[PDB]
Amino acid sequence: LTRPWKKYRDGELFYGLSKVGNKRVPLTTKQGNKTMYKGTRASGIGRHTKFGGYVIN
Amino acid sequence: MKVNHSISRFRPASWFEKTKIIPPQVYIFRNLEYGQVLYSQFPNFSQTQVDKLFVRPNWSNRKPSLRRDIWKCMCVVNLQNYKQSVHLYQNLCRLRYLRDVAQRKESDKLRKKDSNGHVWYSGQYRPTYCQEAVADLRESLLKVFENATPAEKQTVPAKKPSIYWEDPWRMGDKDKHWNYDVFNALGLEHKLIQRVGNIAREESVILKELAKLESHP
Amino acid sequence: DINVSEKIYKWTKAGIEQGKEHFKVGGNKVYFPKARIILLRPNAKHTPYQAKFIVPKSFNKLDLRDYLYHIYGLRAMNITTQLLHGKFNRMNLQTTRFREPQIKKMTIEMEEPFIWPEEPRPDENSFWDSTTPDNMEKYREERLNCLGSDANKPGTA
Amino acid sequence: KSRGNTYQPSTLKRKRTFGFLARAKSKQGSKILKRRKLKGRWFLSH
Amino acid sequence: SGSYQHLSNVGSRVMKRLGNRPKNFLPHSEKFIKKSTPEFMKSDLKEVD
Amino acid sequence: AVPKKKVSHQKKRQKLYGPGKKQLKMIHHLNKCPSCGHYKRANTLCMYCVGQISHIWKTHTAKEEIKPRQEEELSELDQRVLYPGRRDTKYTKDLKDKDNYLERRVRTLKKD
Amino acid sequence: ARTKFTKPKPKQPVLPKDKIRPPTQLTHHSNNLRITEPIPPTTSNLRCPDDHPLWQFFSNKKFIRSADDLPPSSHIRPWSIPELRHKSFNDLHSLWYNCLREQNVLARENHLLKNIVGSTHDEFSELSNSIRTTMWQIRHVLNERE
RNA sequence: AUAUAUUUAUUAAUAUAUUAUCUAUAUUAGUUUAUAUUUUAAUUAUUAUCAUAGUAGAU
RNA sequence: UGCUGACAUGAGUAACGAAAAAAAGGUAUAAACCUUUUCACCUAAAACAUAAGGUUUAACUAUAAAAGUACGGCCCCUAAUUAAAUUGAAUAUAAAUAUAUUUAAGAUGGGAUAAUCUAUAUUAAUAUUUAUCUUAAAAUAUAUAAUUAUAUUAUAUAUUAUAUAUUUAUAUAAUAUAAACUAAUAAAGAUCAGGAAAAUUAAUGUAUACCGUAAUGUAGACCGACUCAGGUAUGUAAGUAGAGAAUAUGAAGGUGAAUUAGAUAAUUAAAGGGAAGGAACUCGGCAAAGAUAGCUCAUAAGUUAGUCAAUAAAGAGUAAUAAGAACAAAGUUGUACAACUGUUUACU
Ligand SMILES: [Mg+2]
Ligand SMILES: [Mg+2]
Ligand SMILES: [Mg+2]
Ligand SMILES: [Mg+2]
Ligand SMILES: [Mg+2]
Ligand SMILES: [Mg+2]
Ligand SMILES: [Mg+2]
Ligand SMILES: [Mg+2]
Ligand SMILES: [Mg+2]
Ligand SMILES: [Mg+2]
Ligand SMILES: [Mg+2]
Ligand SMILES: [Mg+2]
Ligand SMILES: [Mg+2]
Ligand SMILES: [Mg+2]
Ligand SMILES: [Mg+2]
Ligand SMILES: [Mg+2]
Ligand SMILES: [Mg+2]
Ligand SMILES: [Mg+2]
Ligand SMILES: [Mg+2]
Ligand SMILES: [Mg+2]
Ligand SMILES: [Mg+2]
Ligand SMILES: [Mg+2]
Ligand SMILES: [Mg+2]
Ligand SMILES: [Mg+2]
Ligand SMILES: [Mg+2]
Ligand SMILES: [Mg+2]
Ligand SMILES: [Mg+2]
Ligand SMILES: [Mg+2]
Ligand SMILES: [Mg+2]
Ligand SMILES: [Mg+2]
Ligand SMILES: [Mg+2]
Ligand SMILES: [Mg+2]
Ligand SMILES: [Mg+2]
Ligand SMILES: [Mg+2]
Repeated sequence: LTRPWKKYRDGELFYGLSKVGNKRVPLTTKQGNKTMYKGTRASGIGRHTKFGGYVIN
Repeated sequence: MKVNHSISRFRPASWFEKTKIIPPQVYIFRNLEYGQVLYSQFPNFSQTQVDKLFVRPNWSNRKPSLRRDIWKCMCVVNLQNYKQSVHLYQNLCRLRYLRDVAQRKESDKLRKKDSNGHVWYSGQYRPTYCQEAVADLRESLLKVFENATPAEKQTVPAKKPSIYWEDPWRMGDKDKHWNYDVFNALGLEHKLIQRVGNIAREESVILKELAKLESHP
Repeated sequence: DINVSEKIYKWTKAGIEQGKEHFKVGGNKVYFPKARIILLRPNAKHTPYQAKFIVPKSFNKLDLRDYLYHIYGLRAMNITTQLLHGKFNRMNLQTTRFREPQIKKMTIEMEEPFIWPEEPRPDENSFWDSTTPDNMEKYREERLNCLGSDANKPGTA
Repeated sequence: KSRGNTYQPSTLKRKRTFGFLARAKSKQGSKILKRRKLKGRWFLSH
Repeated sequence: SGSYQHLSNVGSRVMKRLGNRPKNFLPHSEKFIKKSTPEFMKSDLKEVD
Repeated sequence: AVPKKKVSHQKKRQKLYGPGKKQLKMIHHLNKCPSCGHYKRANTLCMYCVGQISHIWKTHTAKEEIKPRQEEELSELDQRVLYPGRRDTKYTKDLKDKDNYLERRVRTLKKD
Repeated sequence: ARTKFTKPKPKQPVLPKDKIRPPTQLTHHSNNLRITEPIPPTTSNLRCPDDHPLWQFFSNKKFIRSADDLPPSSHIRPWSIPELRHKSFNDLHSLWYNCLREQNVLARENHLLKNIVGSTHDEFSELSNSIRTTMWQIRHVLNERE
């Protein structure tokens, strides 16, 4: 019994309110494949190096 | 190929004197996510030490990850001899084993329990582990010194053992703890780690610079 | 002669000794910034020598160091960023779902420890009194869920 | 074998073949983008 | 009531729609607010935009 | 294996409320508690009298709470800086409100 | 598989006592080592200064300003565009950052109120908005001047 | 080893109770085992669980 | 078999979805939540780390901490491939557009430094898959520099004692268990003949950007209408025993479930045993039962010469002579069709 105050089935979900809804919301940083990179307009300084680093300008 | 490094094995006193990589001292690290503590014989630590220290991991004392971004050095203890340093390291590890496996029942009742009977946590951080490390270090140090105490000048006045915390807050009160006569006999001094540069970012340079100062000769 | 990391340490030590920036000042000068940062109460995993802030999302780690030093005089040695997620939320099941705002938080290690002030007792600060808002919400939910004969049932609000 | 699990999610494919740029960068894609806009749809694309 | 909403403006379209309800259907919401408030902060006068 | 016609009000009622077995029976086996003095079921024990004795056992054979020496020596300030307050979730908050889904037994009526 | 016909495997070889290398360690931990109660860290060891810069994030070293302490709305009024025109760049610069500093303080109080108490008093929000008005009025004056 | 009574002189011993039969280094990188090294890290007796009711013979 | 809304009958009936639980206390509020003890299940997983996915569901608003040295993305480079892009007049075509060349994008791939911790920038000059076989020699046991048999064929770092620039490094010599297993050159068998792309010095320089980080991830946290016995990628996966990741237990960990408590009628499903017969059953030995080694020997006819037949059937050696875990292991022959290994009607 996940919720001791709900002994019988009342339609309540395991978590949240609805299992369905819109999926066309804009992407964010925390979600996507490991190769995704959203960014936060917080770095326009320097130049990526050829090896894969950074150089602050 | 030299697969084995200075930190792969457990280095005894004879190895330290021949190599003289660092002055006799033991580093104590803390984890900033789970709140756990790791004892190291060198400024650097790897997966082998973690495995040898967390042998009985459960949902409370989870095995930490070797992600350097969440490990920070808490206290660097310097000792007069290499035998003392090795002996302290062994004592600290024994308590961790006793506290985790052999005498877990008696350790548990000393810990702080919140409602629901679990060990206090704010997330996965449990301060009881850091406090335990400080207490164990104090007890191990006391048992380290009591075995050997010349009480005289054998060949040369030995260097006074010292201790290097990040901040004075971490250690308890200077009166009800860390005030036994034995420590005052050897003149244990509570000193603070140099705090100017980026500590975590530049810990390696700090530890060496403190290592050179410790080796006054 | 010396490693890069040693040189970085020397520069920071030199800056503190001379009463000047312990970092490198960039060339893009902002004369009238509008960024605001919120101090946050310490967590258990913190120490009295740190402080956590809710910085703007478009805020570099270097930006906060300059922001603190030049406006407040506080020098942050190590700064580290924790960017949070936004959970889906909806005021009612009939409306479209959208994510909660992402909040960027950074933690700074300082040289002089800080301890927050004591929180007011519920008898002096009118604002800091959680009974009234929670009580209203309990009344709000109770009267929205009372469907039939429960109208006459006494309320706990 | 059992069916019903035809939709196996993947953000890369879902965005690459149904995303906004996946349609804004083609004649046919743009046409359906503007058709949805004219109908007044809130969510033009993925 | 921790929501972090005051620090940002997310859902501009939905917020505008909710806050710009049609004037014909205000009585729908007026009943909701009235029935869901204590009597000692409610007045019997209509509100003003 | 399916009803061929809708069952009328008459047939439904006499099927459920007709027979004596389907209808519940008067409780005639009630006695007076020798100790409580109130009503109780025959050949059973008075729950209140049993409950209070169990209470006596609990308070006289309770194990002292483990209160570690370390904690009681901390000032309020150190407790705050070391054990800050934390917020609870909806599930956790509801669970603490145990008076909404747990309720105690009702004291039986007195028999004269 | 372990059938009934299986025979025990031969014992492993053992190095003779005359050739076994002595271990590099002979002494070990102490067997009289007892578990002590944890020792909490204490703030009595600290010296948190009274001039600490973070104090600028609080109003007179107070957790959250009450109604009386907050400046009343009647007694106050944001700057006016003509008034800012009589100010030097340095003074306008000084005003901007003073506005920003209190904006940080008010933001800290709003967040604490709206994230813990949940009250909708928004007295701090209105004060911040009034400061925000002055801030853009400063920006307008500078542009018009340039 | 700790605690309580007795003897002896806070050490040692008897009685009782509780607890434990661990751990750590070396044998060329990792794991397991074996031996040596450090510590106090025991042998018996009678039970118990799992393997289709583990399985066979009885009942 | 009209559309929509409300309410009936079936009916308080079927069902509550692989399952081990019990007492005491939180709490004179508990089968369902928390703690302690007992019992049990999973344990080459129902454990521990991860990838993708997702209404953040997490130990939660005071919340998931990175210069790099096993930390990934980001960045350099490209494969398959893509492109309202580039080329009096590139070519073609009712429009849409297609074709060829360039350029750009595109990981599922490649990218020096590093615990004696390391330094990526600016300027100037010039590798498919696959095995470690045989001889040799050292060393060892019985025998007499000859012979039989035997572990080893190459590296992985500690100690002792010596020589070099001078207690830092190298070199030398001697000592140091077995079974698995790891990355690197070595050596070499077959044809099915085994990716693309992006320099060194000399000087100067480094104040270390942004994003990922919670928990679930063989599932109550993803795809399956469901807190659905279905589908879902990777590495460890204690010991004892074994050829083995089979099978048996289970150290540690996790776990014992939105259904409970009694008798277990007729009957149903999944299992155990069964006298005397032993296929009489049945369309039809369907189902069920049947294993006298699992190691070492031995092993016929036919035959395309291939221990194909063949793991040949029966048989032998090893304690078993009444039996006592689990797993592997289930006969012979004739005929029709097809050479054989394979593919096919997702769901008869
Ligand atoms: Mg993801
Ligand atoms: Mg670092
Ligand atoms: Mg980060
Ligand atoms: Mg579907
Ligand atoms: Mg496709
Ligand atoms: Mg089992
Ligand atoms: Mg009709
Ligand atoms: Mg019926
Ligand atoms: Mg029935
Ligand atoms: Mg039923
Ligand atoms: Mg109870
Ligand atoms: Mg198996
Ligand atoms: Mg095993
Ligand atoms: Mg897991
Ligand atoms: Mg490219
Ligand atoms: Mg890749
Ligand atoms: Mg994760
Ligand atoms: Mg994790
Ligand atoms: Mg499932
Ligand atoms: Mg789903
Ligand atoms: Mg177990
Ligand atoms: Mg689990
Ligand atoms: Mg169930
Ligand atoms: Mg029979
Ligand atoms: Mg028979
Ligand atoms: Mg027949
Ligand atoms: Mg017949
Ligand atoms: Mg059959
Ligand atoms: Mg033949
Ligand atoms: Mg079989
Ligand atoms: Mg024929
Ligand atoms: Mg065929
Ligand atoms: Mg076939
Ligand atoms: Mg078929």
